[PDB]
Amino acid sequence: RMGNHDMAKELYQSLLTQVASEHFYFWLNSLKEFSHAEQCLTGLQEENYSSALSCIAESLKFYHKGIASLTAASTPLNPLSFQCEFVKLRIDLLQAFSQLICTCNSLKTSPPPAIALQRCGRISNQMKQSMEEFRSLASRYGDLYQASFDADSATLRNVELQQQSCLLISHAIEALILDPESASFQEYGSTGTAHADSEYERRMMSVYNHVLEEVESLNRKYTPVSYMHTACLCNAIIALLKVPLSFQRYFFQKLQSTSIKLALSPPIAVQNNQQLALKVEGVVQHGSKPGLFRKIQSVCLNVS
Amino acid sequence: ISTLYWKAWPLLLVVAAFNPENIGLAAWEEYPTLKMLMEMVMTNNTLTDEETRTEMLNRELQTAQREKQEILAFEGHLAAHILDQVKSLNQSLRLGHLLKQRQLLGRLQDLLLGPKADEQTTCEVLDYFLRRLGSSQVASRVLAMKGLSLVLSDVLQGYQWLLRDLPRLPLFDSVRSTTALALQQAIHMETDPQTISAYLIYLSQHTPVEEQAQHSDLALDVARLVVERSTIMSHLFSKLSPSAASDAVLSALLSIFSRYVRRMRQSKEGEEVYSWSESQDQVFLRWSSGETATMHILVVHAMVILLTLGPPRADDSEFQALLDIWFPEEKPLPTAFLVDTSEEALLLPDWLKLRMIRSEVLRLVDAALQDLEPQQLLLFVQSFGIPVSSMSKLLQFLDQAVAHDPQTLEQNIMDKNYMAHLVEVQHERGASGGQTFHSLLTASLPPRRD
Amino acid sequence: LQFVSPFAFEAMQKVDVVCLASLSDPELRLLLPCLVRMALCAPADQSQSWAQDKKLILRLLSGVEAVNSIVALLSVDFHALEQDASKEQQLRHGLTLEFEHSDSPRRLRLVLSELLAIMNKVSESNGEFFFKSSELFESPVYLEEAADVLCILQAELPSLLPIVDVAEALLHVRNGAWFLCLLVANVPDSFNEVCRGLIKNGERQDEESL
Repeated sequence: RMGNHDMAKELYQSLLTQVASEHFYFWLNSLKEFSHAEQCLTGLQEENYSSALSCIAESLKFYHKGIASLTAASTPLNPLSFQCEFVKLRIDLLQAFSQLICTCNSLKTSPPPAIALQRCGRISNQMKQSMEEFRSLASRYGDLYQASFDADSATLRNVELQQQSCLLISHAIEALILDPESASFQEYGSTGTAHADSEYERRMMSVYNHVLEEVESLNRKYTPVSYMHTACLCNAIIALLKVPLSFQRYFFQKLQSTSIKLALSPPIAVQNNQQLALKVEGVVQHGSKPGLFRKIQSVCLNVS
Repeated sequence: ISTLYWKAWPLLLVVAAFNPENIGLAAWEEYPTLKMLMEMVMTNNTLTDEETRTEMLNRELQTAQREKQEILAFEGHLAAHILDQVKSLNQSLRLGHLLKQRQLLGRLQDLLLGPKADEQTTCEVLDYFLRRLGSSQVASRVLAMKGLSLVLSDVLQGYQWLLRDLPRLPLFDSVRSTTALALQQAIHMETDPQTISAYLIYLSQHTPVEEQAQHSDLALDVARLVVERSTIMSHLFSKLSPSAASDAVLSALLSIFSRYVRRMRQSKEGEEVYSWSESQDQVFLRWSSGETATMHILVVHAMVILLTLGPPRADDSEFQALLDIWFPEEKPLPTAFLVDTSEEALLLPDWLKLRMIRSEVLRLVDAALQDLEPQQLLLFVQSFGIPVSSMSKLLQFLDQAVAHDPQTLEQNIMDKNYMAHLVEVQHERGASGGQTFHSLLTASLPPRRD
Repeated sequence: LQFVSPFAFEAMQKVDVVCLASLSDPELRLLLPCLVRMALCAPADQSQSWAQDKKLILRLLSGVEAVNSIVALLSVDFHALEQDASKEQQLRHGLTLEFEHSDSPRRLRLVLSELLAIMNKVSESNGEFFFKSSELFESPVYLEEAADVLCILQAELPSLLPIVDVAEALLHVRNGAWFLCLLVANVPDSFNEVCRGLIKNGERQDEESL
């Protein structure tokens, strides 16, 4: 939770032997791999992009082992839906960062052709693909937030911070490479009232603010394929990864569970003229007290 | 007309592959199914050849148009696609029946080494099957060499028949010319280095050295092989992985070229060797010693390129002899006369000069470095692959060049940046000298940060 | 039949040029095309760090003579190539001997025509795996390195030739696995997208189909 992942890896590794069920064995092994994978990013260094690539690859290897193990930990009862999806979005985020650093290095590792934006066709197209990937990642963090109805406020804020990091990188890509002219936005947010609820969140807001002001200082200064754009994006990625991931309560501990049975009238024929009349009904299940975090008074049933 | 072809076909198209069916040759070529089959066989059987095949395709299209017009005329008379259906009927006619491989394999043994063998039994089979080694199909050459190796029979075990039984056979002495010509033509079509090696060692060992015509055209095509084609030579003589087989091949090639240069140095004026030949490559080269010779310019290029690969591992005689006669010590070069106008002609062009400077044989390099133009010096310094010593000495030559006549140098210079970058690159890699050119470049281009 | 070493691809991806001086020349001959592309064209970077790294790149490949062939391959007018290829694409919608007997523009034209032909055939079909598109350049061992280099330039300089379609086409040709490996070695950041494009074609093992 506090991001101290090396010693967490040390403890989780010690716990594999003394557990009894295979599901918990996979779960503890997966936690060991995630903790080791996050500690792989501790060895990053500012303004060292080769080391950044190496560390992100080493992190992703253990992350992939861990997500395989954690998917093995799933069971009909208590299926690790939030943990699976959270780790998968971390997977995709680290892969997107690896791809972005690779492309930023490809600015110099693949000079443009004899073509007389344009004249930097490959780097511009892969910047565009990175932009689409980071926006899709932000959207997936958003629907993960929306599927997390039972989560506590801190876990929702942590997921919200993940989404905001994805949006920050995508907006930096756009305002430095793709559409600098029409992105004339003033970052006039009342940052004084940024009541950070944790040290991790505090570092998140500080790095957001630094990346955003660095982007603002470079709105129209250079041609959009300069090495300074690459340096800005890579420094944004490295600074975002330097603050370690902080798992939260909903990852480890489920409270205020709820679900819908959703009974309805039941390969069903019907006369075309006699249009279907459907009855849909359901009960809201509850684990212990119903209204612990969030209170439910609506069911916006959508049907297509 | 299409119905006429479909009705006429089963007489011969459904018959077996026996010769009398479809009156030997005549009636075969007539019947569209048969015709089509034979034509496709002949069609499947360089750029100039491709143009001939394109003309054949146009002629086939014209014949198809004529057949369609005939069908149209027939329809009109009756009242008073076609090609696809004809081709489908020809393909599906189910002819051939049998060639079973062991029957024809055992039958063929009687024609070469058995008591039935004679001159004709060898010559006809060679005229039919050895000619396939020159075809554009690589599968043709593969099948031909596999079949010849299988039927007829410590380096290159598979091709050892060409190296240890056929030259020893009685039927080689009279049928040497046709095989030599066919393989020599096939030297251009062959691709694998081991094959090229086998043909070259064969032509080194058992060629008509005495006959002037065979020796001359063999030298011409070997010259074309070693000069025109480079990647085959590159894989064959990869300097990262030298081998003793390459040593044998280079010794054989140097042996052939030493024989040719001895023969042409022995040739005197007023003989039949000097003619007004059709080919343009002919050059009358006369040495400083008064010896006269007529050889092809590409053959001279072949002789000099063979010396750029360095010494043989196990041999020094022919290499030193050829090096001495071609690039003497403390003597001038021979003067060449182009036979078309009897004027002086170039000996070492730019693509040649690059390989002379790249070569580590010192005499060749100092011979190349003599009397180099400033444009040629710019061309040479701009290229890669040159060793450090040759680069440093050429840089010193450039130092002499700038110190003597800088005017032509910065007259021809289009841009000074990238050459200054590359010359300092070559300076720092381990070369010494050339600092004057770099300093002159930086004199008008002081260093800038990035 | 030598593939690019994992150290070579990792070093090219990170542009770890200081360890690129510690790579064997037979290995370096596979990643050389992009390398020469880097040290000889428009930097589009303009950094003192990149100026020195480009200097070290030019230092390293000066000792190999194969770069002269690429320089000949790199000096052509590519506008004529893109117009001719595009006009032929609109028109439709012993080749190694010619390779030995032609200049660099003719080489580029013939191979670009062949490549566009195979990707047009595969795109027309529904993934029938027409594995017999051609075997004239892929089969002979002599034209492996040269055509591989030239394929790297013809897939880079006419950048309107897509990387994923090139990868699928090389999957359809006989000996295209090595070409795909070295081509991804030259263009390193496309590995993720090349693999992604190569995954969305077959569903199952297809009974271990070819």
